Amino acid sequence: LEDYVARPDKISGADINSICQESGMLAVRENRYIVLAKDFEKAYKTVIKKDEQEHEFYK
Amino acid sequence: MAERGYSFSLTTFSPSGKLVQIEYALAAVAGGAPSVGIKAANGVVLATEKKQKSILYDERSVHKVEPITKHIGLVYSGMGPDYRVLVHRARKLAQQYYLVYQEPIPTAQLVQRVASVMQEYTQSGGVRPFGVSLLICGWNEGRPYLFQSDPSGAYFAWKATAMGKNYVNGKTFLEKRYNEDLELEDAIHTAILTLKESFEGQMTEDNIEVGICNEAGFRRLTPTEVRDYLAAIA
Amino acid sequence: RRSQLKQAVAKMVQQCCTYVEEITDLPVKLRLIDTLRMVTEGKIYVEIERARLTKTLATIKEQNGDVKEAASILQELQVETYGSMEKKERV
Amino acid sequence: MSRGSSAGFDRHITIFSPEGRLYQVEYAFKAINQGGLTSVAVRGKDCAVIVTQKKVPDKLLDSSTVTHLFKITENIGCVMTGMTADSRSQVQRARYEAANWKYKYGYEIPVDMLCKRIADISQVYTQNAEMRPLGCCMILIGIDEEQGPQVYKCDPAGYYCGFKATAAGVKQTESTSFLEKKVKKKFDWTFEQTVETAITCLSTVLSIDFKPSEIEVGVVTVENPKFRILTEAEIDAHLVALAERD
Amino acid sequence: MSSIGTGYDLSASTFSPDGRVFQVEYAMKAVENSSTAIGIRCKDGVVFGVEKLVLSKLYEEGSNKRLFNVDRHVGMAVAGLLADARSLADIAREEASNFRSNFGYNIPLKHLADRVAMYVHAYTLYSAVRPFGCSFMLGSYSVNDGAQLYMIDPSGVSYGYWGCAIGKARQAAKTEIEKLQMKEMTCRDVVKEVAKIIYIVHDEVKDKAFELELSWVGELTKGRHEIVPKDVREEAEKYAKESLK
Amino acid sequence: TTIAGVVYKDGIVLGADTRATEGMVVADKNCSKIHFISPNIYCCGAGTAADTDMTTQLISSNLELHSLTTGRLPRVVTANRMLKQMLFRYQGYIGAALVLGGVDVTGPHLYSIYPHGSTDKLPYVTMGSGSLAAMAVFEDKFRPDMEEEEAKKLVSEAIAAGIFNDLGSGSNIDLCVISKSKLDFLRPYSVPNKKGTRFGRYRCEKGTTAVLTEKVTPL
Amino acid sequence: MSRRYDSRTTIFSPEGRLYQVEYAMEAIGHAGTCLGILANDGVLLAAERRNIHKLLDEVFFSEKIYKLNEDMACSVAGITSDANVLTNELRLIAQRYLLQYQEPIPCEQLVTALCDIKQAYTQFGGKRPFGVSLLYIGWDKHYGFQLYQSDPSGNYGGWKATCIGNNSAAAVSMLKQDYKEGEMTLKSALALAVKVLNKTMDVSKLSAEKVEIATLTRENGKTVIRVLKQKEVEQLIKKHEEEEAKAER
Amino acid sequence: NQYDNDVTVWSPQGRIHQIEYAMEAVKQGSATVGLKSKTHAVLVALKRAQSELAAHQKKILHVDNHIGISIAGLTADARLLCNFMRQECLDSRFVFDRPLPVSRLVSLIGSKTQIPTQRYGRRPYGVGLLIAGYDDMGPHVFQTCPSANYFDCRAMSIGARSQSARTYLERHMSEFMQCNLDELVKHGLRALRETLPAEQDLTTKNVSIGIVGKDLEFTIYDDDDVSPFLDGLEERPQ
Amino acid sequence: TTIMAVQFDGGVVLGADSRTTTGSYIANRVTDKLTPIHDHIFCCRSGSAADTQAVADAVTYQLGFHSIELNEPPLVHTAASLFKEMCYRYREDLMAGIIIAGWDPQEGGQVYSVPMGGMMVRQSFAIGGSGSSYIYGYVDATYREGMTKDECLQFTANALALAMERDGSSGGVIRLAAIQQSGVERQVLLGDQIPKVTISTL
Repeated sequence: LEDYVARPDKISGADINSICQESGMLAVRENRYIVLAKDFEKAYKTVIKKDEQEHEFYK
Repeated sequence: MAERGYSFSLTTFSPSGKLVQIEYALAAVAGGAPSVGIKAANGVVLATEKKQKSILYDERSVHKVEPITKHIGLVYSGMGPDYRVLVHRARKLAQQYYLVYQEPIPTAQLVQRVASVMQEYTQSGGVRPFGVSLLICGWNEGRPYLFQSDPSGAYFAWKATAMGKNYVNGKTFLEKRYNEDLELEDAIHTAILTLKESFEGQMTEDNIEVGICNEAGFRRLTPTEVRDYLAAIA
Repeated sequence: RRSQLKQAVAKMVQQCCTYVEEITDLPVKLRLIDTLRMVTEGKIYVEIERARLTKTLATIKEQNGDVKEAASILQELQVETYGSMEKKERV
Repeated sequence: MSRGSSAGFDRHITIFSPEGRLYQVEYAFKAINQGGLTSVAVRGKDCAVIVTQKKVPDKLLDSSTVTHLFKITENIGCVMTGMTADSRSQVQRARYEAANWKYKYGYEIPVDMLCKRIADISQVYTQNAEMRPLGCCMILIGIDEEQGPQVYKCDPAGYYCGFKATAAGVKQTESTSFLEKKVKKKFDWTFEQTVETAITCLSTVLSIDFKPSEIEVGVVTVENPKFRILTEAEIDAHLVALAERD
Repeated sequence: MSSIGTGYDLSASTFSPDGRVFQVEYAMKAVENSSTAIGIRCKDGVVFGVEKLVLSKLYEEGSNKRLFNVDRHVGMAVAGLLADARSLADIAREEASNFRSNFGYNIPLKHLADRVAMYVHAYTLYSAVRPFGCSFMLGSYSVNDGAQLYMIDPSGVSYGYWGCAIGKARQAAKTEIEKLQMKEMTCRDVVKEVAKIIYIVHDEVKDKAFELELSWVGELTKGRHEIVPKDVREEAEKYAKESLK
Repeated sequence: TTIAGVVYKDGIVLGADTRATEGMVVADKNCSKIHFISPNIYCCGAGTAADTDMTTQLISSNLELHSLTTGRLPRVVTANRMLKQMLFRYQGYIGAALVLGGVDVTGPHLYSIYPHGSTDKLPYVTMGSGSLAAMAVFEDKFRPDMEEEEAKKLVSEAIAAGIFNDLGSGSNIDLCVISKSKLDFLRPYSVPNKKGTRFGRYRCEKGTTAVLTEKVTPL
Repeated sequence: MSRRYDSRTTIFSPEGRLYQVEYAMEAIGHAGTCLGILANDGVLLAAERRNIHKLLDEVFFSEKIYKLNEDMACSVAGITSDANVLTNELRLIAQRYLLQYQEPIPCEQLVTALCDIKQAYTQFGGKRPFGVSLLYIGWDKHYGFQLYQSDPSGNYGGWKATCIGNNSAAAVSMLKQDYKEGEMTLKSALALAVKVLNKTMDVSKLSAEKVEIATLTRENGKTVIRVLKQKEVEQLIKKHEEEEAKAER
Repeated sequence: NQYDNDVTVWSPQGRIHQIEYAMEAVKQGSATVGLKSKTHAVLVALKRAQSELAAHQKKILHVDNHIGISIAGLTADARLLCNFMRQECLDSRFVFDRPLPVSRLVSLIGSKTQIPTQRYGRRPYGVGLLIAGYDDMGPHVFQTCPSANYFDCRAMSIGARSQSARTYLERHMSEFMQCNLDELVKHGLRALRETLPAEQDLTTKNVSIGIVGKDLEFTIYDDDDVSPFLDGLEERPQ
Repeated sequence: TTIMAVQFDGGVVLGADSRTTTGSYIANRVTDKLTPIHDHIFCCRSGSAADTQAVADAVTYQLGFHSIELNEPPLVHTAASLFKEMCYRYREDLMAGIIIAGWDPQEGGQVYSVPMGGMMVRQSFAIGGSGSSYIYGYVDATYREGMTKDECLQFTANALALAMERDGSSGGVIRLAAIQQSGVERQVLLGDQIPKVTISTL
């Protein structure tokens, strides 16, 4: 559980069903029977989204 | 050769005691970094979010805890470039006081002078006022002090206030909580706990940055030290 | 060193693979697992070609003590790649 | 992101949004994306490496300002990342400010101070829309005199802080996370490795790769604090080693 | 290329949402309509060639010029909107002259190329002035640094060049410079080679007949920018007609 | 008023002077500090007219503070050199401030001597005022090649003893100022060998020359 | 573009007057109130701070009433931000006139000079006029004790008791009702000052932290300008309880 | 509309619409012919008047006794450039003491008239100058536009349907250098009528003549001092 | 006013100079540099008076600083010497200082330029200058031959500096000599603490 919070620097609530849908997309290719930690972390990495705070934006 | 473009007033009065465009600037500091400041009554301690959320941070001098002078430190929330000018300006102001008085600039005075430029940028066309709010510390009059200067240029006097993410909620928790008569070591422990409440995610020592002002003088705490305080308290 | 893009490195690996199974029996078994690993990387056409290679390891390994190992590798692969592979290959 | 709502005359002016965004600055990020330049920067203890792509439209070139590696002072060196027009104007401004520092300071300037002067100047651009901010991004590399090698990055706005390793260009965020794994894995910092780790990262994120001639690496070694461009030969030495490295 | 005539060019300090101003994109488009002006760097100098528009047999050298001497050793070949090209020549002439007063030597082109490119970018920044509407080449022979050729676009990029051409067909002319090795050439052979390319590249849709005017800053003009000597001009003229055929 | 001298062990600076601050050539104060702290690790010994020394030192004091705080890297003598250089050249003479600047800079240890004009030169021991010679003569005896911190302290107390005897405006205490990378000692007293004191006898006349007739007490 | 907007700052509007000048008065309404009252031997200023917060440290004890000079005092009614600039201009003008004059600065003279700057911006420069009305209290020999009121419109007024800031119409009448022409002495006037502040605020409950009270009382040979410490104001807050009865009776 | 009054909106050809309007302003203005020889320069300009009880306004303006100018377009816009041309030529004469070349002077004028074309919210000027000068090389007639673009011609004519005048000029181009001061005017007259309808020829009081050289000092012929230069003309060459 | 000299090899220069920076009658410092920071790649040979050299040395640092970055790292000798001409132009006869500038620019080969205290800038073979070079004028000239070779330059140059401090009444102990290449500026110290004397008269 701890890791799932760590990986993305931006995520919102609506985005958790999206990353779950993304992990599941990669996972079906492998043709598995379980959902690995491997699938989640890749899922966070692609469409992680811009670090808006540093450039300008929110901050 | 020459530049024009935008030189008519961009700022219109709203009935609220503030203009529209400044009100929007205060939301900018809210989406800014968490920074907490509590006056311990035997020095002031100020703590700020070290990160800009890339989580590769390697600080040795590139801090957002900066000594202006002997006993003044600044930690901020909001914009980076807007802050750098205030730091450069602050040293020139402190020294301006240092030449005349042979003591650097009190908290109250430094605030009056920084505040006048921030308003300048509002009223004028083709400029925008800062997106920065300051937690200013100092030891003057024989007492530690802590002031808040907002991005408008207005000042609110605080013994404890919080900025950054959940700032509004931050001020009410401090207003009730705030402590005094604190030993130096305790000052750090209270300050870190308050920082835990504002700031989310991981804290280690390359995520948060702490600076203390006391009698000996303002300095900025080494990354090893911050870690020992953080662990200690619940 | 890098992925080198999936298509670019893959063409090269795929050609050597096809030749390795054919020529020889015993030295082939040790060369073929290593050549087989490299081709695994894509999710592209490479899956179809990797699977033929696997049948060869399985019979050759049975001759040796590698028999226990041989099942695990093919068994997992059928799961992994159901494929666009032909029926002759699938049975 | 936000495109902002107006209540002033915010639409073509940099003045506030309810996000806190400045319109001209956000437009400055799109200027990075125009150039096509992306940089990966790595800090060590042997050296600070900046490695970035060199633009070729045609093979009739002289390399003196085709180059995106610039000497901003003899010891400390930098790259401009983004649109090349905005880069040249910024480099120009900075050098006059750098020379001013030379008259005042009298010597080789610390990396922390060099980034801070550019940051104050770029505060003038960021507050104005009279003159739009320059939509380039600078990563200064160099050995700060007592601390060691440093990699600092300024945005078009001018936001700067220290990092273990930094990236700039078409997309900061994607490049950083790739670099973060390289940082976790923390390699033995000597000359061959720090250059090589920088070079491997820039190639993985693009997935196009390159030859040594196609990139320009600039290092500040403990060996010579002078800011040095490796050139075709010296980069090549790393590349051949890198192939043998796994 | 992006630009729309409504929005994000209704002030010359308005930054476009694409990262490149519409006005700079418009400035490049004008260069694209104009005639071809070429300048190729040699080992012993630089040879310019710019086609001088003739609309009447009443015209002398003064009409429809595109060769300026920014210094008196440095040349400027421009293409695009002539009105802004001549004004930037005048400010540039001043900028070179002040440099010579202070510095006191044949100016190195590498310094000019940075200062001018930044000045061209300044006009995109500012409201009281709009971007320059030409792309131009700066070319010199000196002993301080040799032959130097730089081109600056109206964007305010400076890049270094062996041989560039700007016109109605910028890419075809540059491939043609690539084929030939100027490494094998001295400044004398280059004059022939510039001369042909101008005739082929240029498409009449606005000319009616042009005169090719070329300038040397080379060996037989001694590190000062003079118009082509007569022998060189005639060698150059024959080859250009021969290349057509 | 201000006669300053410095010595080098093989490090950076122990700067010495005898104390006394004067209102013209009349003592304002018997002995109070006149080797000065700038913000927190740069010290300046002074000679000539003390006055120009103080104000130039104070602007420079501003400018080095800007560089220290961002870098967290030693106070920059060269910076301080340049500012003084710049001010004195425009006029070609504007006040006389003869200054012994000394701080260990981020890279090498750097010692400066600024005269009345401009300079840009870099020595390692300088003694200032018209009594530079008196201070140098203690060092030339005591210090052959290489010296230590304690040893450098003993030359420094001796250079300060010489100026006290040579010009009576300098008097009493020998002040020793240790200036380093991060240790900056200012302690008035380092040697009491004399002292300016009040009388043990008392005579003053009360009301036999006093004249009064009205009083009020305003705030 | 810039040619397709309106804000009618230097340009006159259909009204015959600029938008920017009229709008500034609205901003002043919802910001803390400042009143000046006349006494027989002094003048005083009482103000509500812009801080509605429950916790103040008192870093600067001038957050509304700033004492410019040893002869003068001011209040701020409006935004604290525009005040900051104005406060710095006032410390210079007030002392400059005094260097020359050697006589306590006339309350009228100060305001007309200041009002000229307020109007200068709205008319030209393309800047908006300051969102702050400053309430000046001072003493000169040739008018006596004075109170003058400053606007963003460049309007000045000679008053004896006036209030500007929040709910001003009520406030000036309330000062007139309790305090007639030349009626009330300095001590009793300080009480009156707090009584109107309790009633009129942006946000209720009057406390030491929310109020700052300043006295101009002529001492023995000098005119003394002091801002009262929190402790003294508190003695006036109980005095203000007593005063409510007294107005009615 | 308002995107055509903006000096910051351009066509896809890369032409600012405000510069385009500014060239036409010349063309609605009256026709002027400017010719050169190798001893003289002649400016022939077409006049106008408000009433029959009035004399016609000189369109030939006096700068110096070696250089002279003729205007076509707006007089008020003209007068700002005129104050600029007089200031530069007189400067040249005090400092350098060379009887200023035409060729140097027009290029600087080109710089100034270019400034409003770059400015936002400022209109280009829209007057056409044929500047006649005599330096030690010989005479030159340079024509400067409402843009930078300036011409070195033997003969030029600018104004309404000016292309037609150039044709007469081109047929007699060589002759101009041999011809006399008197003839150069007569060849000017014959060009000037081509611009106007063929229903009309010139008259004595609509012709202004401005003669330039340093074999003669500058002269302006008005409405009745025009006659000696006028005689010898051909009615509408087609 | 200590001597300044730069003698021509033909690819690098060797300069040689004597030390003492003086506070009038009394010598203030004889533990100083004669080739302080003028840039980071460039050398000038300095002596004279502390102020006359300094004003010029800094302006050239600031201009040189712009020159070096834009051109690509090495500056031009001829550019650098003109900047010094400007300072001298105002202070014509006021400052007696004359600076001896010696370099290797990207202009070509080795060049030695003499910037005068008048405002004059010239490229020549080798000159030695100061206010005291009307004093060691013979001694330089005998050493100076057509193409004086480097090994020869070390003995000749040092000697000229030695001749100066012994004879000089504006000279002083230790010749500090400076050899300049495209690598940076390099100073060496030839002692005179230890007894070296240009042989006494009877």
